[PDB]
Order: sequence, then C-alpha cells, then structure tokens
Amino acid sequence: ASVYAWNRKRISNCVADYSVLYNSASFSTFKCYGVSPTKLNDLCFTNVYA
Amino acid sequence: SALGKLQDVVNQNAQALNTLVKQLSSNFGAISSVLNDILSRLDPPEAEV
Amino acid sequence: DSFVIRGDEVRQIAPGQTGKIADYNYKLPDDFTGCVIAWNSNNLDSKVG
Repeated sequence: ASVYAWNRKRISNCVADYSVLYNSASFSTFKCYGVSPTKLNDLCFTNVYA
Repeated sequence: SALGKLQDVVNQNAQALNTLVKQLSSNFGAISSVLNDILSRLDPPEAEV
Repeated sequence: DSFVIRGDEVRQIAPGQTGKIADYNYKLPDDFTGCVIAWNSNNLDSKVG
C-alpha cells in the first residue's frame, strides 16, 4: 500500500527465523533500534507488527 | 510504644535499606532496569552506554 | 590499511558500525583511534564492460 495507507500485518504464535532475513543481503538498510541486528534470533516477543 | 526510640532506629535502618533495594529497580534513563535484558538485547556499544 | 569499496559502503567503515563489509571484510575496534580517508576513483577504476 501507499505510505499514507501503510499496510500492517500481525505476527504471533510462530517461530521467526531472522538469520535468513539478515543474510538475504538484498536489503539496503537494516537499521535496528532498541535491539541489535544480531542477537535477535534468541529473543522472545509477544507480538510483531510489520 | 514504650520502646519508641529503639523501634524508630530500627525503622529508619530498615526503611533506608528498603529504599536502596527499591532504587535498584529504576531505569535512570536506560531502555530497561534489568542488566541481563540490556545485555541480551543490545550489542557492545549501546549496551555499554 | 588500503582497499576499495562502493561509495554507499563508505559509511560502514566506522567503529561500532554494523554491516556486511564492516563485519566480514574489515572491522574497526570500538575504541579505534585514527582517521578514515575515502576518495572517488571512478575515472581510474571504471571501464566499459
């Protein structure tokens, strides 16, 4: 969707493999704030909003 | 309340110690008050800041 | 230490900076002291084909 109508998605009750996302190498910027880009593969969250 | 002075001394000591323990759980401007959480969530540079 | 990178990648050459090159090619220490010089060499390094 457009920026003013940014699309939102809900992620829960699943196993998130962030290593593949980080190693995709196709991302111009992967700026992680509050959490490190690495060390994110061993953390647990109640929610993820995309 | 016949031993008010001694009870007051004990209360002051206990209250100071409890205040210290409670202060052990303040952010002071950090992301979280839990050192383990900071270490597990952040990498060296911002971890140390 | 001399090398060649892309212009957009010049940012990754810095202490405490996370990136593919900065992590797997040339990592500077967090307390690095020194200076980084970067200059464009398109006319001397780019050829048709």
